[PDB]
Amino acid sequence: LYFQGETHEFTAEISQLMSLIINTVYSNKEIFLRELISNASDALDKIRYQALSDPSQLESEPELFIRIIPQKDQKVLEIRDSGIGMTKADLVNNLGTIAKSGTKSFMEALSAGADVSMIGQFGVGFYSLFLVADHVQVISKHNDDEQYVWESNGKFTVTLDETNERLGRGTMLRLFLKEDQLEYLEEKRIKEVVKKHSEFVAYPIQLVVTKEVE
Ligand SMILES: COc1ccc(CO/N=C2/C=C/C=C\[C@H]3O[C@@H]3C[C@@H](C)OC(=O)c3c(O)cc(O)cc3C2)cc1
Repeated sequence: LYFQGETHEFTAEISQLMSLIINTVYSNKEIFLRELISNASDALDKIRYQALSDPSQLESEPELFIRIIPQKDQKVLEIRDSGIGMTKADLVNNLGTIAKSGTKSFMEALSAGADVSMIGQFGVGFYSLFLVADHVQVISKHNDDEQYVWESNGKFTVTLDETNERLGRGTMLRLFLKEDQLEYLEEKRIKEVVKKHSEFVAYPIQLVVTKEVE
């Protein structure tokens, strides 16, 4: 169903090319944020749905939200949602994996100069993160599993989370931004991008800003 079956061994070189392709094809780099919000919206839909039959699934994190937390000190942009979350197996599948179907369609679409604006539907959207970031940490907690951290920059690694604060449920993406892409820690820019590709989202998109007072 996906490239290299599922397993990812001695294939760091591929991540560079996909990153190089996506960095060359997508000159408007703000679309990484649109894909994050779209991923988070889908995650919230799934837990809301399965909470209709079994409302006890919402007790881990009662509220359903998307939250963007720019960390100016650490040069990190954090995007958290309270969706269904990801087990260890789910993290390995969704993160860093390529689908032969999507890539073949993506590559072929590039050949004919066809509309590739919607990156998510080629199963390749993961590497849009590397448009703005040099490293990525994914913290996730699924009701049926413990909290795990997936991170790469590349070598993939899923580590049991024994340090970060506890998420009730859901996923947090920590983006270590490139030195030229720090514009995405600023409030104005974030609202600009969110306002663009977020009209149709049914969940609140919250922005946490720390400003000094005069
Ligand atoms: C910035 O661009 C990209 C980042 C990562 C990827 C590859 O990970 N793909 C994802 C798929 C999301 C689509 C539907 C989901 O409801 C299912 C729950 C679970 C499977 O998904 C998530 O928890 C989740 C999230 O809450 C939040 C996320 O940001 C991602 C993801 C994980 C692709 C693009």
